[PDB]
Amino acid sequence: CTTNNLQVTYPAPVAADGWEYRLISTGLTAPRSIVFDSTGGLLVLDAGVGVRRLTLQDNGGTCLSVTANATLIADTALNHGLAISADGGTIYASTVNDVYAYTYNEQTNTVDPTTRRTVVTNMTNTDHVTRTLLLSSRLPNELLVSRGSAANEDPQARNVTSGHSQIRAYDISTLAATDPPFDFVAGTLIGWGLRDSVGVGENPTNGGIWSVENSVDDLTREGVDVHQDNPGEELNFHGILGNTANQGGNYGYPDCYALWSTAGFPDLGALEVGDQFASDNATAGVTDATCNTNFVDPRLVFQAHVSPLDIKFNTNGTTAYITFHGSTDRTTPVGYSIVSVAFGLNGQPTSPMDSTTAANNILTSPDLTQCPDDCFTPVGLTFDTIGRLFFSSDSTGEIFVLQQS
Ligand SMILES: *[C@@H]1O[C@H](CO)[C@@H](O)[C@H](O)[C@H]1NC(C)=O
Ligand SMILES: *[C@@H]1O[C@H](CO)[C@@H](O)[C@H](O)[C@H]1NC(C)=O
Ligand SMILES: [Ca+2]
Ligand SMILES: [Ca+2]
Repeated sequence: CTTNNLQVTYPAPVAADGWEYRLISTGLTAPRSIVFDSTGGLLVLDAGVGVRRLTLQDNGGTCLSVTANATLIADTALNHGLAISADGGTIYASTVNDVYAYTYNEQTNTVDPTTRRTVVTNMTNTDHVTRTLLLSSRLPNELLVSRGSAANEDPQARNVTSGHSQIRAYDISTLAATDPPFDFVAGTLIGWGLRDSVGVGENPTNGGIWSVENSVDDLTREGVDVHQDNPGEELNFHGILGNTANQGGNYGYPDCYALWSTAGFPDLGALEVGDQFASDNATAGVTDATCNTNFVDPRLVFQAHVSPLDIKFNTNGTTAYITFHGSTDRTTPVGYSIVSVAFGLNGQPTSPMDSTTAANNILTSPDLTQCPDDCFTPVGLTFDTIGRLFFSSDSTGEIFVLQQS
């Protein structure tokens, strides 16, 4: 079954009925985004090291072993994002300021450092420093890049030209060898008002673009501290690449936040779960009505502070898997899990926007009071060619495989 028998060092994750998993790699520095190359190797963005390639021996199901590891790219500035071209010959990886493209030699499984070129630049800011990369499947030359806020409440997120808290799309086919990288704000605007939407994914049913949001910390409502269960994390819809419908809007940060818990909420009015409301620190003139009329509400909301970091859809588009990295801004911890959300034939969640039960648990921490110290912190997801799910846990240095049994 496996060459080595890696065991977790904390109360082990609990698999929902029908699911099984196995720990397949340990001792990584800080694994973030992951993706398979064309030769069946697993590329890992190990933050603070670079891009590592894990050689896997596959005996079927969860019976996988790492037999070797190689550092393809050594660059301590790479901190999260990673993508590979459809043809398998170009690796993309980002620092806080730039998105780099490297030529990957699939024959030798090596990257010549001198082939590196910058494709997007000027992304640097403090606080939220990850630059998530997604290459479209439907439009394989379209690269999306996510960029969060410079503070918990960043005023410059009100200025679209600042580049803060937004998702941009770049046609990489239009980029000559001679010409320089795009400026971050030169890309197509997928959305702004997105505090730190680290997770971005493409639904194969119709090509819909989806993002998951890490919402504001230490929320007050009419001065009252309501942060324990507000605001909700969010699933945001950005329409479809190569069209403008439902795309480019302002998702509300930092003037509007989405409602998770209605109990004890000051001035609830006619607000429902999922509706956005004005922040106590909203710019002068913004009210709850402004949030309803001028800003884009989330398609779904999730328990406050779960901190989602990735969203990946299955081949069918019937299910999206999301990593909940775990709370730091709540008294009892929440998250520390992998959940699924069901999607219908029109490419939308089957749950309504006021659902509090749309996230279905797949892998959960047995005892949330032990998190984060004794729990996994899921970050990146990726599917192999046969539908098995692989995910990283950055805090624990692990890679796991997950499948139905
Ligand atoms: C990056 O930003 C600087 C300062 O605004 C700008 O002058 C420079 O041209 C930008 N780089 C690119 C390639 O746009
Ligand atoms: C609003 O700003 C105040 C003062 O900076 C802060 O204490 C409070 O947490 C903020 N409320 C939010 C983020 O909802
Ligand atoms: Ca948060
Ligand atoms: Ca929002």
